[PDB]
Parts: sequence; C-alpha cells; structure tokens
Amino acid sequence: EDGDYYRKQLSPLEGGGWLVASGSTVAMTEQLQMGFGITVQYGTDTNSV
Amino acid sequence: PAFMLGSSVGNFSDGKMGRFFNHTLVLLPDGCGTLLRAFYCILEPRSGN
Amino acid sequence: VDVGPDSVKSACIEVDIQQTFFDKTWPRPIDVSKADGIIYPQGRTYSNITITYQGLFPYQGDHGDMYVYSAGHATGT
Ligand SMILES: *[C@@H]1O[C@H](CO)[C@@H](O[C@@H]2O[C@H](CO)[C@@H](O)[C@H](O)[C@H]2NC(C)=O)[C@H](O)[C@H]1NC(C)=O
Repeated sequence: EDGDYYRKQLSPLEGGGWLVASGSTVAMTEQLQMGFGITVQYGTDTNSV
Repeated sequence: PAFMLGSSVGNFSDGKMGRFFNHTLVLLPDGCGTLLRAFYCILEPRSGN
Repeated sequence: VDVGPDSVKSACIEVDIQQTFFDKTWPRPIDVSKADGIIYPQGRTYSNITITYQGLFPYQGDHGDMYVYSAGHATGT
C-alpha cells in the first residue's frame, strides 16, 4: 500500500543500525506507459551495433 | 581459486560472520584446471552434520 | 531460470579451522615496471609510444592478501 515504511536491522560489518525506506503507490492510466532510457558506448569495445 | 561475491553480509548461527543474503555469485574451477563454472544464483544452506 | 542437480544427503565432510599452519610466508609484492597484473586499455591499442591513462590499479609495492590451499588429513589410502 501507499505510505509503507520498510525497516531492516543491519550488522556492524556495515555499521549496524537499520536501513529504512518509505514508499508510495500510483494506480494505472488507461493506456499503461513505460519509461525507457537509452545510452550508447562509443569506443569501449568492438564497434559492432 | 574460487571467489564468492555479494552485497548482504550476515553472521552464522554460532555467531561467526559469514552468511551473505539475496542474489550472489560464485565461480568454481574444475577439470583439474580448465573448467570455469560461473554463476550468480542464490545459495541455500544445508542443515546437516 | 536455470537447471542443475544436487549432490548428496545433508552431511558435510568434516571441515576444520587450522589457519595456524596456513599462516606462513612467501613475500612477493607487485611491480608495475615488471607489469605485474595490470589491466590493458580495454578500448583501443597503440604502438611503440608512451601514454598516460586513468584506470583501476593496485598501489605499487603492496604485499597483498596471499593465501594457499592444501589437502586434508589422511591415513595410508
Ligand atoms: C620505436 O620508437 C623508438 C624510439 O624513437 C625508435 O627508435 C629510434 O628510431 C630512430 C629512427 O631513425 C633512430 O634514429 C633511433 O636511434 C632509435 N632509437 C634507439 C634508442 O635506437 C624505433 O625505431 C621505433 N620502432 C618502430 C618500429 O617504429
């Protein structure tokens, strides 16, 4: 559900304590939409795409 | 050698550190020095002697 | 999304903790002038020329995390 709080106790190897989060929710649009991110890599490898 | 890599770290049942958590990877050599079996799956500790 | 077997009944072979024997030394630090384990430029190559490069390296002369493996106890065969 919306407004949910997440919390997990952590170990001293990462410093102990808790990792926490808060989350919210959004319902549908009629036409369900998607987000795309596109990133090319220039000279890292064989230029083959 | 064999290397196992992850993000979560936990301690064992007796208290010594060593468990890990969620998706993780390990590589395994075999074939007397030819076979590199590599994966990033999930472990499942066995509860025997 | 994979497939793979499982080995035996849940009864692990008896592993010990005897690092005291394993804590011996064979000191071998690294040397970049000996080119001791350095990544090559992953993107392109050059020839007969000297170039600066920003990359992932170890510090020169480190003593590292040397380990070693060994067999277990045995009696005869
Ligand atoms: C690689 O670079 C070296 C350094 O310049 C080249 O060696 C020199 O080449 C010139 C060419 O006339 C000579 O006059 C110099 O005496 C050379 N230097 C030494 C120390 O001998 C070398 O020729 C280059 N290699 C290639 C294949 O081009």
